[PDB]
Amino acid sequence: RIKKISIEGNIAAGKSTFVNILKQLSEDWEVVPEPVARWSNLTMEQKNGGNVLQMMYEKPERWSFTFQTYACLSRIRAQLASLNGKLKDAEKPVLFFERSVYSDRYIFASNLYESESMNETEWTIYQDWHDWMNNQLELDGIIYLQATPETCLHRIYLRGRNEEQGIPLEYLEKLHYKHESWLLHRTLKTNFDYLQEVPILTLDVNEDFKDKYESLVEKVKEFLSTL
Amino acid sequence: RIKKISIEGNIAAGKSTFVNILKQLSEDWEVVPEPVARWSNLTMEQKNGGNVLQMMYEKPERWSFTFQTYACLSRIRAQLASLNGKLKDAEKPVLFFERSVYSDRYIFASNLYESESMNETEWTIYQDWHDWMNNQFGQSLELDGIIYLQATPETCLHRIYLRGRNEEQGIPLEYLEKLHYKHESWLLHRTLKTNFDYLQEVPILTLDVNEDFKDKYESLVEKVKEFLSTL
Ligand SMILES: CCCc1sc(-c2ccc(OC)c(OCCF)c2)nc1[C@@H](C)Sc1nc(N)cc(N)n1
Ligand SMILES: CCCc1sc(-c2ccc(OC)c(OCCF)c2)nc1[C@@H](C)Sc1nc(N)cc(N)n1
Ligand SMILES: O=c1ccn([C@@H]2O[C@H](COP(=O)(O)OP(=O)(O)O)[C@@H](O)[C@H]2O)c(=O)[nH]1
Ligand SMILES: O=c1ccn([C@@H]2O[C@H](COP(=O)(O)OP(=O)(O)O)[C@@H](O)[C@H]2O)c(=O)[nH]1
Repeated sequence: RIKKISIEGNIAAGKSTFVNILKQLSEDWEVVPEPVARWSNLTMEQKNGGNVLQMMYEKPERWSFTFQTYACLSRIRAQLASLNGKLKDAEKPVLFFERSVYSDRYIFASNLYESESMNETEWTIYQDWHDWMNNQLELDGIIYLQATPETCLHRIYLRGRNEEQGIPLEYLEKLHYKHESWLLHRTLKTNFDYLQEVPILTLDVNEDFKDKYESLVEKVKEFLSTL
Repeated sequence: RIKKISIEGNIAAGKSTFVNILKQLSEDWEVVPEPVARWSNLTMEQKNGGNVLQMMYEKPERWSFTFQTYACLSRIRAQLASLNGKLKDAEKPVLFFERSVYSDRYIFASNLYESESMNETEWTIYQDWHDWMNNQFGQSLELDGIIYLQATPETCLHRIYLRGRNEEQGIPLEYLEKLHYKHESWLLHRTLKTNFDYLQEVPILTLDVNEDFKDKYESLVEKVKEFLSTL
């Protein structure tokens, strides 16, 4: 009954700006934020999330498996809980996930394996881990907030985490092409077949929508009407 | 309907041997060997296990978190596969688990932590994941019982050489004494304060297996059978 839509995009591309605006326009809409975004700050998960992230910055090749695995759990935990304990007696139910378990694996984990930050056994253990848990949160559509690396880079400054001032354009750039293929070009191979058929919607967020978000919202309601 | 009984011991207790002995004595009686033993011998799980098992040996403070999470994840899946594809239509089906999710954590992973092969953050993550893989997926796995095969750490080392796996040949001693200690701390004194409420209610057949039992096991099985009727 509840619709499940993933908001997807690059770092600082506006996913969080979009979801904060969407939550407020309808009684019947709620968002599940990125737990990785909360770790950039505190309870068990917050400290654990705190440390693993920082360790990742110093030495990705040592910490990527651990962080990719714990990120995904934290997200799966956090989404499941919204289903089974929210949008409780609203009429036209929609949940907006900030990124997904397909992001975790097929953008993020993948990229780390391609940067040799995960060795083969870690990558293959992570996929088996990910494959088995899944078929036991499944999406009704995906919204792609599409931005260039340059836009994202500035935005990283705008909010001003220091580790991202660090984050370089070449890192943005490869995260950027991994989105086009799954989502825009539609040709990244994946182990979850229905996501070749999952309805997708793409929005340009280069322009500052902070004070001009009706054109985007209109396309979102439009999008939801066909599902 | 299928009762689940964990065989817990230290390394080279004779578990594999004994579960294998029990398994031939009844058609109501099936076994789930431990994923790790299998790796210590193929599938994508073996291929992964042999690799991470081999690295675990080679640099344990890099690979302990990885190893533990995969070994436990893999146990759950075997115990599920068995507890779906075995023993329907048995009048009194019994499933004997070669080790359990609880030895994965409170004995091996805990030990790896305490021996500094995992930092706090890894051990806190593991523990979080553990509660959660078990809650979400591992509900059908609560144990009706545990059979503790208790041998002395020395009996155990004596036993390690005979099995004679190349990789295992260099396993130290003081390890065993720490494991036994946790195995005794866990399965005799019950000082170990599990987070799993129901482990305090599950009874424990403690069996002394310091005497060789491979051709002379009838009293061992008799004890199981009376324990089994008490469940
Ligand atoms: C955003 C802050 C968390 C970090 S830190 C990080 C990173 C840090 C330092 C790095 O090199 C020294 C690095 O690249 C190593 C090889 F590229 C990645 N990537 C990331 C994410 C892009 S990985 C990630 N995985 C997820 N599953 C989810 C998510 N939101 N982010
Ligand atoms: C015997 C093959 C599996 C291995 S390899 C291993 C190990 C080997 C060498 C080590 O130091 C060089 C080592 O570090 C011990 C530090 F306390 C562990 N421990 C073990 C187990 C005791 S860890 C384990 N955890 C499980 N959950 C299951 C299982 N069968 N084994
Ligand atoms: O239309 C926008 C979208 C974002 N931002 C700013 O860009 C930064 C990063 O955006 P966000 O936190 O949404 O990034 P994401 O959630 O995509 O990582 C934040 O400081 C926002 O306030 C902005 O000024 N205008
Ligand atoms: O009563 C016994 C118990 C064990 N063993 C031998 O000791 C080693 C330990 O066996 P096992 O692999 O069954 O122990 P586990 O590690 O599975 O607890 C094996 O070579 C067995 O053949 C034996 O000869 N008599």
